[PDB]
Amino acid sequence: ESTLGAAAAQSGRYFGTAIASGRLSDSTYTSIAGREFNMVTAENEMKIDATEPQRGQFNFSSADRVYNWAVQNGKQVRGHTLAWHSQQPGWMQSLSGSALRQAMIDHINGVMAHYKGKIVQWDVVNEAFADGSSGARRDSNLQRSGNDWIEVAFRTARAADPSAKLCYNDYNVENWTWAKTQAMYNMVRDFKQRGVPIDCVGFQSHFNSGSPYNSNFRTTLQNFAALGVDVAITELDIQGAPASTYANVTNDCLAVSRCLGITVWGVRDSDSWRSEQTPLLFNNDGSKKAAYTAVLDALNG
Ligand SMILES: O=C1NCC[C@@H](O[C@@H]2OC[C@@H](O)[C@H](O)[C@H]2O)[C@@H]1O
Ligand SMILES: O=C1NCC[C@@H](O[C@@H]2OC[C@@H](O)[C@H](O)[C@H]2O)[C@@H]1O
Ligand code: NA
Ligand code: NA
Ligand code: NA
Ligand code: NA
Repeated sequence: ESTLGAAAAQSGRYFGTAIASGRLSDSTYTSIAGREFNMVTAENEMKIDATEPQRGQFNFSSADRVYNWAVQNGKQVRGHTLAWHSQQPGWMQSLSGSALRQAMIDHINGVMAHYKGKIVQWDVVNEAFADGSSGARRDSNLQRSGNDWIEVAFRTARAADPSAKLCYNDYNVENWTWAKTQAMYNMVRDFKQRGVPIDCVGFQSHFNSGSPYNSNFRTTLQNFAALGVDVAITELDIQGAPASTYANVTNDCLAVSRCLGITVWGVRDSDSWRSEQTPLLFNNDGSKKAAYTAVLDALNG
């Protein structure tokens, strides 16, 4: 096939991107994204601040612009993200303890009701582990509400939309030897043992010199899959966009039956949150980079 999404689809997978609503008037952006991807994540518009800017007052305007663009252009949508320490609205940042717990639950219920049956995967919880050697949970208001915050978020989500695949998403969790990876593995294993609903694990895959790709990503994906979850590459970008690494990541997904697909975290390098690292598949002018060809070729076998 001649496009990433179509090539991925031949093996039953998707190839997705992050979409920014403010760029949907950019003809280069929309045409390349429309052509190349069959899955969309809202880059920012489905986060907690954007969707619930004041407590109890939902605003789906920008989120729905992304969702509607996706469906109009033949893409599925991954929902990102329901419970996260980052990009909380101020009113949520000020909450703690049981009041925060209630607000977390309320937020999940309200957002998922709006999208019930329409979103294939939700990143229910994002970025709960700390970086480094400890494997500890990240310090946040959510974590300070209790270790059970994650499980409660998942149970809430399962009740709100039984059709959605419920994903835990994180970064620095791709290298099988890292403590953070093992902390996430232990948690998912615990959840499955105890019957906490979790259907999928998302590997953000922000690869760079400090957090480099390792061939053992395949091992990580296999080992999580063996716990009885699907796996997905959710926010892929690679410092310098080397073709070799991009092919390696693609082939790791293709080698794992429960790897649903790959999303890259933007379209052109200039669209990236980390543009200075030129980490995506298209040039600033929309042309294909060497890494594009490497990914397409890998998807095509
Ligand atoms: O052990 C580590 N040493 C250096 C890199 C660091 O990972 C970084 O964590 C912050 C993220 O924003 C970066 O993308 C990531 O590389 C890692 O924990
Ligand atoms: O899950 C995530 N982790 C890191 C990238 C983040 O997306 C970025 O969030 C900050 C915004 O300023 C950027 O536009 C966005 O790319 C993602 O949600
Ligand atoms: Na094709
Ligand atoms: Na086409
Ligand atoms: Na190619
Ligand atoms: Na080939």
